Amino acid sequence: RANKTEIKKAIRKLYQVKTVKVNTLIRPDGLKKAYIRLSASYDALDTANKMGL
Amino acid sequence: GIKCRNRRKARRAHFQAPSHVRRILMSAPLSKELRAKYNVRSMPVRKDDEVRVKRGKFKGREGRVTACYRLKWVIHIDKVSCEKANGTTVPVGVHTSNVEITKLKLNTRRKAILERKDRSTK
Amino acid sequence: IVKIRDLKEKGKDDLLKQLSEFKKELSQLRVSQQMNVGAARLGRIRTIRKGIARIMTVLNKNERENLRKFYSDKKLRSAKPKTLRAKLTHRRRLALKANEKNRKTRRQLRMAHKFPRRIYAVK
Amino acid sequence: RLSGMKHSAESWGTGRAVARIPRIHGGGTSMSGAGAFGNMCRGGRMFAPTKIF
Amino acid sequence: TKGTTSMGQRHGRTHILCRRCGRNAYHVQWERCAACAYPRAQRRRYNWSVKAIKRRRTGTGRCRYLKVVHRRIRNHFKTD
Amino acid sequence: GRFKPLAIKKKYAKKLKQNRPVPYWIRLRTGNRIKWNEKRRHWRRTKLHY
RNA sequence: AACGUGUCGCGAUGGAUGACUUGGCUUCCUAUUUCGUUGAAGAACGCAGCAAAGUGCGAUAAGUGGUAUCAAUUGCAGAAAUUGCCCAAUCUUUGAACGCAAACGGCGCAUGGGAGAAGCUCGAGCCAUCCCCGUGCAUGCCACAUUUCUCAGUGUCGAA
RNA sequence: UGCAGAUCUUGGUUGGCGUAGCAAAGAUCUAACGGAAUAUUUUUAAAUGCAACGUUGGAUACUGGAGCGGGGAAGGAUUUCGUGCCAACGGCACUCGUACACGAGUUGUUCGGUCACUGAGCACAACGUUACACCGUUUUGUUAGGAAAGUGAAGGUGCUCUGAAAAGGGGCAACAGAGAACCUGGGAUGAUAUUCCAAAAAGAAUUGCAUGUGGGAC
RNA sequence: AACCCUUCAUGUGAGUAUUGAGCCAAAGAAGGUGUCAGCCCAUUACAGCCACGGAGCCUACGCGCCUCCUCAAGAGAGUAGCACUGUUUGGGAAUGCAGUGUCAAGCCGGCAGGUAUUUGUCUGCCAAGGUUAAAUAUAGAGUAGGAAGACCGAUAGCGAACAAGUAGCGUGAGCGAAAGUUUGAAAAGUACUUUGGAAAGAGAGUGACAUAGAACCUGAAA
RNA sequence: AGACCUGAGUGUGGCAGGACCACCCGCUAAACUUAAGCAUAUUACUCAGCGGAGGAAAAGAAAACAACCGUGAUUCUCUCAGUCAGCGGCGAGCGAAGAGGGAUUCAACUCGUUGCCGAAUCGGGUCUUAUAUGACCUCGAACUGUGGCA
Ligand SMILES: [K+]
Ligand SMILES: [K+]
Ligand SMILES: [K+]
Ligand SMILES: [Mg+2]
Ligand SMILES: [Mg+2]
Ligand SMILES: [Mg+2]
Ligand SMILES: [Mg+2]
Ligand SMILES: [Mg+2]
Ligand SMILES: [Mg+2]
Ligand SMILES: [Mg+2]
Ligand SMILES: [Mg+2]
Ligand SMILES: [Mg+2]
Ligand SMILES: [Mg+2]
Ligand SMILES: [Mg+2]
Ligand SMILES: [Mg+2]
Ligand SMILES: [Mg+2]
Ligand SMILES: [Mg+2]
Ligand SMILES: [Mg+2]
Ligand SMILES: [Mg+2]
Ligand SMILES: [Mg+2]
Ligand SMILES: [Mg+2]
Ligand SMILES: [Mg+2]
Ligand SMILES: [Mg+2]
Ligand SMILES: [Mg+2]
Ligand SMILES: [Mg+2]
Ligand SMILES: [Mg+2]
Ligand SMILES: [Mg+2]
Ligand SMILES: [Mg+2]
Ligand SMILES: [Mg+2]
Ligand SMILES: [Mg+2]
Ligand SMILES: [Mg+2]
Ligand SMILES: [Mg+2]
Ligand SMILES: [Mg+2]
Ligand SMILES: [Mg+2]
Ligand SMILES: [Mg+2]
Ligand code: NA
Ligand code: NA
Ligand code: NA
Ligand code: NA
Ligand SMILES: [Zn+2]
Repeated sequence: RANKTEIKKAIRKLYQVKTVKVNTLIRPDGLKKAYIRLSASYDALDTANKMGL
Repeated sequence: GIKCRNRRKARRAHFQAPSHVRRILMSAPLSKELRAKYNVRSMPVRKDDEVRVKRGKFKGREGRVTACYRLKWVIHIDKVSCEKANGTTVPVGVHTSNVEITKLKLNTRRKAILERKDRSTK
Repeated sequence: IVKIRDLKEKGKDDLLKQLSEFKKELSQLRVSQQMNVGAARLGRIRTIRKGIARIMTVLNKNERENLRKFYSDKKLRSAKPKTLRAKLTHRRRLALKANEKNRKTRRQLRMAHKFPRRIYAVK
Repeated sequence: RLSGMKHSAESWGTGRAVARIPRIHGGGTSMSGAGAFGNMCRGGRMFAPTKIF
Repeated sequence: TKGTTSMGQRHGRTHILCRRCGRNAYHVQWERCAACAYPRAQRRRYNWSVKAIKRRRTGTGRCRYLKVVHRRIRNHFKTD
Repeated sequence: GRFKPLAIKKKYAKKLKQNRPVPYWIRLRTGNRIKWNEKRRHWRRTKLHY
């Protein structure tokens, strides 16, 4: 039920990053998936390792 | 009071008993020494008790109670087991009415239960 | 492992910080669940959710007693929210109350005083 | 008083090369087209049902 | 051609899912349900089908609130 | 085709998630009576429509 | 000869019979015994470490709180509570369904909050556009305006 | 409360019988590899392990653009992709599969819908009728014996009063009518793309709001 | 212990059964436990004991204190009646009711008294406004519980002893099954050797019995 | 300019709407069938349809029976009675009431009207531990009549 604007704000609060694009789709099973692109000033790999990947 | 004139009703209540009702149902007699010391005929069985089997294949065996499987109406005793095909040893269930209690595990709650069950005057 | 007895003394601000803290490990446990960590961590999920539920129970209770105290004043009984009032049934709410069902006229009062019931017995 | 008669059964009539007993409506159940309502039919009504008077 | 050939001429659909009862009985063109008569306030109930009545009556679902209020009545609304 | 309401999409999603076999550890429980799922569905045998 | 026929012993195919029964049917009795705009009955979607159906529950989601009892649950994990009863709570989208609509998870008005990476002021404060959330807003009828609200009539009278 | 028959009911079994057949849409061949499906013998080579399956190369031939080509609507809803796999199923066969199992995949300021139009039409409100609304009217400019406008022109005050004019309540109905600001390239996939690409954005654009500065006017 | 004889090996599950001794009974009651149990377990009682108990009901209309309170006329009007029409009743020259027309009396009143009319007596009541417990129903209802039965016993009994108003069928209103998981006291549910791609076969093992091997008691007929 | 009458807009506090429906109350309302045919009759003032409640509902306190040596609200039971009551192509068929023995029962009250009074009444606010059957105020409702006595 969330939209793109709230997703962008929530990611910033949880992980302290800045985004340039948010894309969303609804999967065939009913779950919503989001692609979030980070700014060039932030490393996606570094953030992923911080969360634990 | 499960027992009644309606056999269908009595059997339904027994086999659909909740867990706390099942604890009372699986009780065992006390030994002669315990009976003379507490004036109590029987007690419900709990873990870490010591029992002696009086009926069945393991007649005369003694051991410690390792489980009270209320879902299967049995108890598990150490050293009372069987060997599987591959060499694993597994416990064998025994009904609580075929054994007798030799040593009691005592705490504050158990001592209170024994006191309220005592049959003495004054 | 907060326990209900501990949470009684705390104030609203402390409870919110505790609630905000507890949600973090729940999120961290969920991401670890995708990384198929050992079942020892998977036991912590149930504990955290129970801890969260206890905090929300205390917060809701404290808010409700505040509103009841505020609206306990007379001449505000018409302004009290309906959710804070007694909910017996639809039928019982609209039924005649004790002070109305037993109303009597002046003539009835005098007649009852004149002819009271008696205990007599015979022989 | 309703036992064995809670069906909307009807006889197929003559000309279908079957007996004239009433049969069950519908399809797709393995009960469709089976005999009904008769004291000689499986799941039918018994002869002279017992009364309480 | 009234048999097998004409079966291939059936294209659209008369009914869709009903918003109130969930059955496939909502007439798309007339905008009303053949099973529960929605959007009429009352639903359908006929004494020539007691079997149909017993399929839809109280107790065939969850009784989410009725269970609670029945317990309160049995305990004569005990409270603190 | 391409078009469908979101409500219809969620109904098809639930049916897809339901089309699963019984877990193996269920069959080992005490007093178990279930052997296989009797509500398995195939798209070419029975139609949900919707 | 072979095919074919018959009898006895044994073996297949099939699921009758008997013994079992936490099911049905029928009659009788006792209650602090009878739902809902304070949103019911029904309908949909979700929730467990492994969980399809069924059961229980509702983002506090196989449960929170109280009380009695007193050590388990159990397929494997996992830990070192469970069960019965019940006061305190939570209670998603709908439905009489009631802001307006509807094969749309759509669109408003008023009011109160929240986040905010442009801009401004001196790393913080104020934050435009955009976005999120709570509450109120159907129709009809009754009573009141208790500081006695605002009106309409070539209806009946009536002063300057 | 006793069964041999009711074109009796429900299950099971049965000769016919390895029978009738499995004959429209022209058709396959060869070598190598794969596969448990071979080149299988004790009691020289042929006369004692037949028949059949997938991929690649080569040959032959068909569809013949009104196509066993490439995209959509209705309908279907995971049949899509990779890996494994042959019990049952594809009336012959399978090592193949739209079968079975386990995991994956659908990215939009500009595409379709909607925000936001009317049509053949529908029927909330209002009114009337009916023992009973679950009935009737409701686009020939248009509801209702019918008081359904809550908008605000010029003017005054200050940096917020008074009032001109406007008849005919509220909605829905077109994914082929009206309307609608984006195009190519890609080494960007196993599967999505006018939807993904980030500093030499591969790039080049068009449009909706808010702002701040430079400039013309109040 | 299977054509006959001889020799060598194998085979009896669990004592609620049998016998002999006792004991309890204000309790002999019918459920469970590896076979038939008063004394193995749970039960079987007040001729009882504890916790919680907001409102409600009951008790010299329970019991104190303060406040309050108390101790000549008339009688139901578009009503009753009558006519026509219709319906209903055992109600018959009209039992009740409805539509329209007409429409009272009360200084010798009105209604009823089961054959129509006019007149005179007698008897009983006093319409056209309202409230009211108990004794009665529950002929496909509910919430909690109890008592049971000369009833049925898996093609029977509810359609449903089971993930049953489920699977499945129909555009729809609707229709609607089959199916006892009844192996064994206990999974002790067949390790390991060997042939086979596998499925399985031949041995071995558990169990008193495997011709009790897994939808596994008994296992008929065609 | 101001009253009264009639009628609107808004605001504050409330109620109705749906479900269940075995039994109960009001309306509407068949045909198969029987008559060895069939039209009045019967099935039946029943099934189907519409509306409305409860733990029961409805009824209930004489404009009642009777014709006696008189009973005394309602409801239910046995009986009266398949009736030498009665209705009916007087065919098929249909069909009650008073009385008598019982269950229950401290069971009965009231408005309007007539006579004597005439806001003593209602709503709202404040006070008394109190939305008192109390007290005080109220250019609020009510004299086109709320209350009290016989
Ligand atoms: K299509
Ligand atoms: K025993
Ligand atoms: K009249
Ligand atoms: Mg998108
Ligand atoms: Mg029938
Ligand atoms: Mg039957
Ligand atoms: Mg035709
Ligand atoms: Mg056509
Ligand atoms: Mg059509
Ligand atoms: Mg349409
Ligand atoms: Mg579709
Ligand atoms: Mg709405
Ligand atoms: Mg026979
Ligand atoms: Mg042939
Ligand atoms: Mg042929
Ligand atoms: Mg050709
Ligand atoms: Mg050619
Ligand atoms: Mg084949
Ligand atoms: Mg598949
Ligand atoms: Mg039009
Ligand atoms: Mg177009
Ligand atoms: Mg577009
Ligand atoms: Mg593709
Ligand atoms: Mg009178
Ligand atoms: Mg009455
Ligand atoms: Mg059956
Ligand atoms: Mg067998
Ligand atoms: Mg209603
Ligand atoms: Mg009710
Ligand atoms: Mg008949
Ligand atoms: Mg006839
Ligand atoms: Mg005839
Ligand atoms: Mg009826
Ligand atoms: Mg009454
Ligand atoms: Mg009659
Ligand atoms: Na083509
Ligand atoms: Na439109
Ligand atoms: Na059946
Ligand atoms: Na005849
Ligand atoms: Zn519907």
